[PDB]
Amino acid sequence: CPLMVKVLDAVRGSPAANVAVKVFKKAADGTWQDFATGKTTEFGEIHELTTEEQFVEGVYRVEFDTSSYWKGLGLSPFHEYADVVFTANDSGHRHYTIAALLSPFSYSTTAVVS
Amino acid sequence: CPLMVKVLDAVRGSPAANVAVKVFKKAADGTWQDFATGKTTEFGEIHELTTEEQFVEGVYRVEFDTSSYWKGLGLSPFHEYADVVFTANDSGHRHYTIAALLSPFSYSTTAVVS
Repeated sequence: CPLMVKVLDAVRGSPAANVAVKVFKKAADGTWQDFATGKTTEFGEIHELTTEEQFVEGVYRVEFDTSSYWKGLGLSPFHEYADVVFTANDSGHRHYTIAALLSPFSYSTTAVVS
Repeated sequence: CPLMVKVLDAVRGSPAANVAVKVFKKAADGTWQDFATGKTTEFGEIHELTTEEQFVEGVYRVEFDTSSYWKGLGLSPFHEYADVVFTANDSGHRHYTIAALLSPFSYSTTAVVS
């Protein structure tokens, strides 16, 4: 797919499964329209988030909603999560991989553009 | 102050100066109301963002943002900006320090609560 995610759990040392990922597109109204959405598989990946034809030039926001991801461990009482906002295909057509690393208090998102 | 920022430049290896920081508070309407704002100093810090009395129990969203911050090294542009959304004081009162580490394609944000 043009837009892929790869989430890692730093506390368990393994891909993060079931972490909800939400994507948005900034409409010309300066407003964030809902775009895609899924939940990581046992490999911290989401398959078929969007299509090459659906993912067009635009500002996107990838939110790693982890509010309760560490609920069973009794770890993050401050309910942390993060966003990444990049400009997708302001020069041809490409592929993006938003690689994230999760910890109760720290978030790490790297975009591998290719 | 109750809410402090500490921005580091991973490509230059020094505190990040002049990176815009925008804070938001989630109103009961589920909407983000502008809260505070500034630009990091030569120490990657913002002084007197908000006051102990102004920073109340609520959901905040800190957004770091840059403007051709890497222009000078001759690297590649990639409009990327990140957000952190934590829930403040859901018991008592505290001091938060949102430490961020910038790179052209990667963002690390760590919240030190104390």
